[PDB]
Amino acid sequence: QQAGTATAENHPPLTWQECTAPGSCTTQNGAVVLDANWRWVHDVNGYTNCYTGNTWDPTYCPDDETCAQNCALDGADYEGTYGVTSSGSSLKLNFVTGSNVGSRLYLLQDDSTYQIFKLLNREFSFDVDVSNLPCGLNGALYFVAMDADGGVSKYPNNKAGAKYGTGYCDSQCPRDLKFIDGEANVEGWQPSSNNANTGIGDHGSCCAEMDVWEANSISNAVTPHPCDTPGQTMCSGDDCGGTYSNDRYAGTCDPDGCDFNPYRMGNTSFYGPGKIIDTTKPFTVVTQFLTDDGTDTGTLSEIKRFYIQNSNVIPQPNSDISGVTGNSITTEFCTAQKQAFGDTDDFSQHGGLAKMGAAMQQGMVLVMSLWDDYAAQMLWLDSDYPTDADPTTPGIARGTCPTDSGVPSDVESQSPNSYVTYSNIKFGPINSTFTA
Ligand SMILES: *[C@@H]1O[C@H](CO)[C@@H](O[C@@H]2O[C@H](CO)[C@@H](O[C@@H]3O[C@H](CO)[C@@H](O)[C@H](O[C@H]4O[C@H](CO)[C@@H](O)[C@H](O)[C@@H]4O)[C@@H]3O)[C@H](O)[C@H]2NC(C)=O)[C@H](O)[C@H]1NC(C)=O
Ligand SMILES: *[C@@H]1O[C@H](CO)[C@@H](O[C@@H]2O[C@H](CO)[C@@H](O)[C@H](O)[C@H]2NC(C)=O)[C@H](O)[C@H]1NC(C)=O
Ligand SMILES: OC[C@H]1O[C@@H](O[C@H]2[C@H](O)[C@@H](O)[C@H](O)O[C@@H]2CO)[C@H](O)[C@@H](O)[C@@H]1O
Repeated sequence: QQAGTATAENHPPLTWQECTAPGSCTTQNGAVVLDANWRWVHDVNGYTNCYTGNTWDPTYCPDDETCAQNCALDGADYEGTYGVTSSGSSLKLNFVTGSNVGSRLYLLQDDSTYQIFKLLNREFSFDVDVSNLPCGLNGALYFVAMDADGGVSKYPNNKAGAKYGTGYCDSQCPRDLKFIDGEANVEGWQPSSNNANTGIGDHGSCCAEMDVWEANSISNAVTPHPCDTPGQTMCSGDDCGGTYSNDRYAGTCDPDGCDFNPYRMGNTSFYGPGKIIDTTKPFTVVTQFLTDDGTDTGTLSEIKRFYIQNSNVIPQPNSDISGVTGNSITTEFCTAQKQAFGDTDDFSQHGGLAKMGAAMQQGMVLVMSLWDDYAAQMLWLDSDYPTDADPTTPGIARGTCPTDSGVPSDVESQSPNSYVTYSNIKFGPINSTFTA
């Protein structure tokens, strides 16, 4: 894709902190950029649509390569069009703004380069306000093994780059992306039957994904997802796997992950409105990526979680599922959880924590987003899923929401002013970001 010129691009600023020891942090002057897929795609000459609703113009885009040459990703009016604002260390993402739904943003090191985090033997903390996230919404903060430059050095017809939010990948091998690897996705494009703005093409973009935070005011999950190749790679067709291929298990990434949602793990009192972590008020989420020998070059062995609210430091609750022990993600936990829930162990099939850790060693990009779910209504996060199962069977119940909740047309109509706000990002050695 070309770099658009109809609307100017300026990346909202966002501060965050690097910590060297508890209480000892310094400020980084970051910025964020909107993902390419939210942008208007305009022909470079006439400033007319290359993509309208969910179909492509056949003159500008007769094939994938020609489309990338003829079409540009426009700049973004972050607040006015996308409902994205920032102030200090805070980033607020609104749900519905005009015809726009949600957003996905990346943290930048500079105007052409995503910030790369090396998570092994480190800790990441942030504050979040999920009080205005009802059933069906997901404010997600997570890491993916994107290229720092958004693909530009590999793909000459990507002239837009990280400056325009190119290069996304995740463990779903997303095929909804209009541009992957310097080519459009017009060949094989199939408009979504239930989303006027989206479709699915033949190409998908795979990479490992560390879902630090997928949450609303009802439930949260922390979930690593390994891929056979840790970093970004293109897939084609059904063999992409992931949620929007015919068979989610046909590809090279684990679409399910090894998840810890305290409600799903048998403690419904822990997280939610008025609960031990009270989602009606902001709180701090700390995540630690421990290695087997406690050094930077060890193998990822354990992912731990702490919350801080009202200055009280609260560990993740223990699993209360028979057969599944502890409050952290480890190989043993993950093997046991899949067995107890009767879920296929795709996590182990794609290399588990060893392959997640390899992706972490490659470096990962921070993503902050807000979305609703045109495949499964977020029921996997906050309801009983699948909806035909007995909610008392271990693994089925994930939150309090009814099984008819989360339909996009309902939540976009009923909760347009919902939002998520992320703030006070801190990163550093284990125990450096909070009072351990
Ligand atoms: C859902 O998960 C939450 C979070 O883990 C869990 O709440 C925790 O419950 C335990 C047990 O009630 C609490 O631990 C006790 O806390 C009191 C007050 O601080 C202490 O006095 C207790 O100390 C005694 O017992 C300890 C062993 O448990 C001994 O080591 C100690 O020497 C004392 O004899 C004990 O630590 C804990 O504080 C809460 N945590 C929070 C944040 O509320 C809850 O039970 C889970 N709910 C369900 C339904 O499963
Ligand atoms: C990070 O801080 C934690 C909490 O103070 C340390 O873990 C405690 O370590 C002691 C000594 O082994 C144990 O007796 C406690 O049971 C631990 N508590 C918890 C909550 O795990 C931990 O060692 C620190 N990590 C590093 C690398 O310094
Ligand atoms: O595709 C929706 C959602 O699935 C999540 O995995 C589910 C899985 O679909 C379900 O079969 C299993 O029982 O539970 C897991 C965990 O909720 C996956 O984690 C999400 O990334 C994905 O968006």
